[PDB]
Amino acid sequence: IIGRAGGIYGDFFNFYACDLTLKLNVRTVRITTQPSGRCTPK
Amino acid sequence: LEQLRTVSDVLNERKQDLADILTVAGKFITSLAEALASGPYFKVMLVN
Amino acid sequence: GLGINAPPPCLTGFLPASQWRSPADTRTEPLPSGLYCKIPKDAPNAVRGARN
Amino acid sequence: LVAAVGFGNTGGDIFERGGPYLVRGAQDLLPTSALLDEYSPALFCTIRNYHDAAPKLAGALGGNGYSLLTNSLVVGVGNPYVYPDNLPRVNAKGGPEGRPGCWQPITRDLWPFPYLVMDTGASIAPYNHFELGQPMFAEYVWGRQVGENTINP
Amino acid sequence: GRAAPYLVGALKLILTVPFNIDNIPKAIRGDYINVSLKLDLTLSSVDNAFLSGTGVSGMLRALEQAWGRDPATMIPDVRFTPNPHDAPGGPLVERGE
Amino acid sequence: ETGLHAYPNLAANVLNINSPNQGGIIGLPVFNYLPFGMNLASTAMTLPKQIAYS
Repeated sequence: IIGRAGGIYGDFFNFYACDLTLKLNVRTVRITTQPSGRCTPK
Repeated sequence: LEQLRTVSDVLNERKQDLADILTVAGKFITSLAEALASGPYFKVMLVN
Repeated sequence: GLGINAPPPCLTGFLPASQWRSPADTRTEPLPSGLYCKIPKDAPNAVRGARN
Repeated sequence: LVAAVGFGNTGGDIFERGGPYLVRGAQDLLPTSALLDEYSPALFCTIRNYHDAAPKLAGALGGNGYSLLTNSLVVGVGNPYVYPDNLPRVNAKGGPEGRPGCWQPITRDLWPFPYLVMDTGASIAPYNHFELGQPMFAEYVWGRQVGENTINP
Repeated sequence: GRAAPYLVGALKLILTVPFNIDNIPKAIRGDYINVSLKLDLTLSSVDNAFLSGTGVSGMLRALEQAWGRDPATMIPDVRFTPNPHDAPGGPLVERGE
Repeated sequence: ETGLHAYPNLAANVLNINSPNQGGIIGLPVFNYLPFGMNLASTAMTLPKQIAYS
């Protein structure tokens, strides 16, 4: 799995950010979350 | 010798798994180490 | 790190750009062999790659 | 006498087949044995530290069960490696303070790990200041970029 | 023999140093590693990332420290927290002999 | 054979990835790509006190 994760499409790792949020002052603001799809508890 | 016997038995039952580990780990280490070669960092493809 | 396209990625010697798989599919496929940065072995890009 | 005949034949066959193998193996094991002995002190501490960090690095990527937890802050990056000077080397030897070992475990009380520069041709030792990138602007049409590549920023 | 009790637990990480084998099948769903991005723009992160190593290393570190934030939850101030190299009592190294 | 050949360089490179002052690992994001690229400045990854020689 880690062999086919990154380094096959080029000179880079493959990251898939399902949920990105901003932390700033100290509240953490949530921008994007994915409920269902490739990122579901399993 | 007896504890070496049980260790070697659990190893011999999983000798195919050791061979698979070596096979599938020797064919991607260069490809994985390629990404973190350009500089003091590692490239990432943030799809989102 | 800050700075976009300061080192560019070498797609020479890796999977074809049309062979990239959609993220909607979680099925794992066998990993191909013999893929690394196949640049002419000079320049600042990927100095510490496999070819060296 | 009959048992001696049989045992001598069998043992002689086994020894003739597996004697030179053992001799050359024990001859070739001298450098590996010396290397393992030389870097023995960094064995127990390495395994202890990896055992300690395994639950943390497991809960980091297994805590959500569907993702990985990371703290993302933007920073500046150093100059890419030059061709001749920064070539890979496999001449790494020794350990911290000149001899092999481990640092004491890194809690939050002593957080910055001392950077260990090894004979590899690549380092980030002289990044002690904020300086503009030597290849500040680069063009990928005719391969001409602003600034001069260097190993001493 | 000293490290024999911890070796079975270290094998979870000592081969793949940044990856833990237990949760790989669910973190990485094929060709893309999953990740959750926490883009922190707190003055501690800004001070450590950018203004480190210069003469304004304390320009806004004390600005956050004087506010309601606590040093425990902040990333350590690299100019004051001791490191195993120059810590008092000499270098802090453990050697197995 | 390939593991023994290619692991020391991976180890050295990942060691050089880590920034002692900022902590963690630095990963920069990435027709094939844009013709122009920029690298504004490099931050102080280490300090003179934090350097120990192997």
